[PDB]
Amino acid sequence: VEPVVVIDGKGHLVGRLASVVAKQLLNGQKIVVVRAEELNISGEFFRNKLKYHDFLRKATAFNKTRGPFHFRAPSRIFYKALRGMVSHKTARGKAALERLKVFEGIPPPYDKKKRVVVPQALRVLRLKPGRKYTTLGKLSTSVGWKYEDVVAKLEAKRKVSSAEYYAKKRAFTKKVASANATAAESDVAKQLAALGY
Amino acid sequence: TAQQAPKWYPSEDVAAPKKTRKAVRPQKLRASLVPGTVLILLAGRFRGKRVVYLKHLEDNTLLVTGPFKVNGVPLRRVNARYVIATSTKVSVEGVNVEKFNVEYFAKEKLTKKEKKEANEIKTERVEDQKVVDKALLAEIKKTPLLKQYLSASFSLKNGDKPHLLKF
Amino acid sequence: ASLPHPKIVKKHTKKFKRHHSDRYHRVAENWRKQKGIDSVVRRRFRGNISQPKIGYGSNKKTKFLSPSGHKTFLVANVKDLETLTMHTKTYAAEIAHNISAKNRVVILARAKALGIKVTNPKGRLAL
Amino acid sequence: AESHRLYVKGKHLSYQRSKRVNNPNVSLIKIEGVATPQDAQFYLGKRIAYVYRASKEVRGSKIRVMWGKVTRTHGNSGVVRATFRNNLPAKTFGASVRIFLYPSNI
Amino acid sequence: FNSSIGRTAQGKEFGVTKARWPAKSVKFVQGLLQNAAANAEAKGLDATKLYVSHIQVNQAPKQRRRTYRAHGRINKYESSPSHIELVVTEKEEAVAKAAEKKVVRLTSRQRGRIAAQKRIAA
RNA sequence: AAAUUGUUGAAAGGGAAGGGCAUUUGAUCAGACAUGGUGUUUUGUAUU
RNA sequence: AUACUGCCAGCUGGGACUGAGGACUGCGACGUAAGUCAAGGAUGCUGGCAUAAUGGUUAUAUGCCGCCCGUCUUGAAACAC
RNA sequence: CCUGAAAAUGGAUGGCGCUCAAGCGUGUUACCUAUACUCUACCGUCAGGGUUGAUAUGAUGCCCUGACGAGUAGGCAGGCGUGGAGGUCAGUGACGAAGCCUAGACCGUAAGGUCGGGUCGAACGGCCUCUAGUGCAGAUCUUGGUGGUAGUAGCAAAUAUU
RNA sequence: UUGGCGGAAAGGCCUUGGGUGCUUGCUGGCGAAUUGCAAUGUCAUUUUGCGUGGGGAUAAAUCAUUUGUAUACGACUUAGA
Repeated sequence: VEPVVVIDGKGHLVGRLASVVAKQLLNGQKIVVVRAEELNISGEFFRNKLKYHDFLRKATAFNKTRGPFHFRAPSRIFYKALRGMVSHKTARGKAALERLKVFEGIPPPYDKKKRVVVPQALRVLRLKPGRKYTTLGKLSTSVGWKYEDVVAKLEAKRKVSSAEYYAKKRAFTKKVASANATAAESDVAKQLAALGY
Repeated sequence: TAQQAPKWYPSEDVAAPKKTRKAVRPQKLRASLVPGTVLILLAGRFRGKRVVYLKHLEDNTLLVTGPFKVNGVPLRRVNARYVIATSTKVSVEGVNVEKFNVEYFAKEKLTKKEKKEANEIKTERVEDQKVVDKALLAEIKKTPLLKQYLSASFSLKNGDKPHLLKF
Repeated sequence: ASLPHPKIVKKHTKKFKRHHSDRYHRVAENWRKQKGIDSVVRRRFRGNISQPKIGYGSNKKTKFLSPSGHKTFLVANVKDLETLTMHTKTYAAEIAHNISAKNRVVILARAKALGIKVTNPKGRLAL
Repeated sequence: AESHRLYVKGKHLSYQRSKRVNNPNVSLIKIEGVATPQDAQFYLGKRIAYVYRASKEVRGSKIRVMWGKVTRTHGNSGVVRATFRNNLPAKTFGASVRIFLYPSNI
Repeated sequence: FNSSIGRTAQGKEFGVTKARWPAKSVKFVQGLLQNAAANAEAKGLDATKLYVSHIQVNQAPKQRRRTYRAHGRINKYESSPSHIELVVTEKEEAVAKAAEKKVVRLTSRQRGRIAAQKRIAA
């Protein structure tokens, strides 16, 4: 439907989001996933750390450089889950994985564009209240990701600029409303209301 | 030789068809297709344009006009499957339409040799189009914004789902 | 101007090639049925070459017909055209590869006189 | 004005298939905006075009078209089955097709 | 024919790492080059535009000899002679041009569209 | 003649290659339009 | 009254695939009359092209499949020959 | 559900992943798709039948049919090719036979047959029959020829040459 | 033309002003056929060229020689108008 769909990864369960995004990419939709460090996984943090250590234990014995490459960044973890959900060894799977892009935080191309959510992947809607969960950034830094703090700093700066922009947009909308309330309740507005608009 | 002659031989006559039992019956149109109604032409040179449905021709075709003065669609016929019927209807009373038919839309197809490798309108056609269009305009102007609606060309917008849309 | 006949349908327009004729040069493309005990082709495993079967047989009303609907008829001379002289609509002549140039032009002229269609009226002459 | 689209957008998802065998004679089409078989029943019988472009001119155009038709619905989620005069080239899994509004019945 | 030959610094001119200096083959090739230059001069060619337009070496009948191996065995010791042929041609520019017409075929709707565009534009 | 080579040309090539179904793309190619029927403003004038 | 079951030789639509056969023959239906018909298998109308456009072959790409044949063997892709 | 619950390359509810599940027990329903079932076209097999007509048909000729179709070892039947032989085509051919090459064409389910284009140089084929030293992918098959390995192992004992 | 702001992959956002074109905000005048009853009916993109013009400066690598802080060979530290 859209050229690119940009997904706020915050609050999203990694598996549900990966399944949704893999289906979309195979269906032909370009997807950019931001805030990967704020993705959620159900279950306790210690549990998912044990799961990642089980993943880490697997490596090609005679040469560890041929073995599974245990990527540590939250974006790379999400990408690994999605590549597992895509038939990545065929040209169609490669095309879908090319359609996908995933980042930590929100880079400059996408901090100025709209970001959406997938309610069938959101933890607040899916997980039962009182269930423990972990954050991909916390797990990643526990297992060797080196940029929790750089991303947090850039995120604070970006959120500051975006909050200033939102304050300006609110002011403009409120002033538009104040100025055009005089032109409101007019005959044209009444006809539109009768028509349903 | 290789094949002198086959002793059994085929027959020379060409077979005649069996007496088929398929009688042609008049077409039944949908209840939304009544003369004087506004149709959106879905295909052709004038695709998406709003025209006025005038008469059901004998060869299952619908006689329509723009009116030409309003949107440039002339007195043509269109396939009833390639239009969308709209609830908007002009009073087709006041315009005689009995003249036009299949023989009226006679073309004298070009010959095979006459090939336009690189590279007009009949006067009776243009005058009767003027008459039909003047009657249609006198009717149309009684309803506000209808002439401009017919001048506008229908298009699908982002979020326009025709399976829920009402025409 | 031609006999209304059923549209000529070919069930299998592909050539039934012998198994491993692509693998080895000693194995020709001429079809041979695999008689091996473990043969995947003989056992009709999925993803393997199809084998010729009588279910592929052509409709008897259209069998042996050319694309034009004629049945091709190898001719060597005018006496060989004489059999077709009355069946212009169902038989087409094919001049034998062995016919010399002058005899070939004689056959072509006689077939043009009798309206017989020739399936190779361009051999042994330049374009 | 700027919109001339007279068709609905769709995606060619895949061929009709089981887990391990596909059928190129039937294509699965998702119609954008449609998410139920009840809503997809509108598009039954509607014509579909896969429009693509080649680098070589054929008959005065560099654009080629493969026509087809929505035959039935597929599943519970608004996907439909479509049949094309030539099977879709299988590189178009996820490519855009145009579901026209004719033959119209409204 | 380079497998398990040594590397050299003089292959960088050609992008490879394995290059060699076949003195005997080079001598044969340049002798045939001299012969071809003589033939072209006799034919009256340019001798400065001349370039090796064709060169082709293929295998010749082998010359057989014997080598002797442990435990009283005899193996072959073959020469691998070559037929070398070459043709020198005077250089020239891209003379060819004016490709095929590819006459067009339009339908009635295409012809009408072209006519309408020609009318609308000025 | 084949195996096996050289050159040219055309193609693919992310740890084989080859194959089946289906399409697409590029090449290449066969199938009524002289005719058992009507008829004509003469292509170069037993009729064209 | 509605459910819910069952029946209708009840009505109204929207789609798809197929069109075998080819010189009268049959069984029926239509105010019980010459005729007609949806009754022992598709006809009617219309358009574009008349060409590599359809199609064939061929090479490649893509989707899904596809283990190396022969043999002995209960069992072979076999780290069996 | 947890404890009980320890094995060696790294590792498998098939994988990813899943926690009011995408887990477990249960209950409506919708949907997906086998070479199965229903209905059509066509192929073949089997069978039960029709058919004596003044020419234009060698009567399992033409036709109505209904059912059916897996297959090793094995049986049987219809055919396709090869070398010779008897008849015939008063068959093809130095104006080009036979051979050979050709991601050219047609026919046949196939065995294969026919043709277009190159090469060439003296014989060859269709049909009805007869005959057999009659069809190859293998047998560590035979005899010739040829590969990759591979411009590789190597050409280093006996003092040594300039 | 005037302020900037934006470094996470900034390559995007207004404005300061002068010029020009449309304005469906409300009312008129002319044109559209014939593409014939549909045929996507053709409208957006990592490159270049005997070519045209708003402008710009005339570099290195490699082989050969040398080196020994290197070295099986390639490579590698070096030097040489």
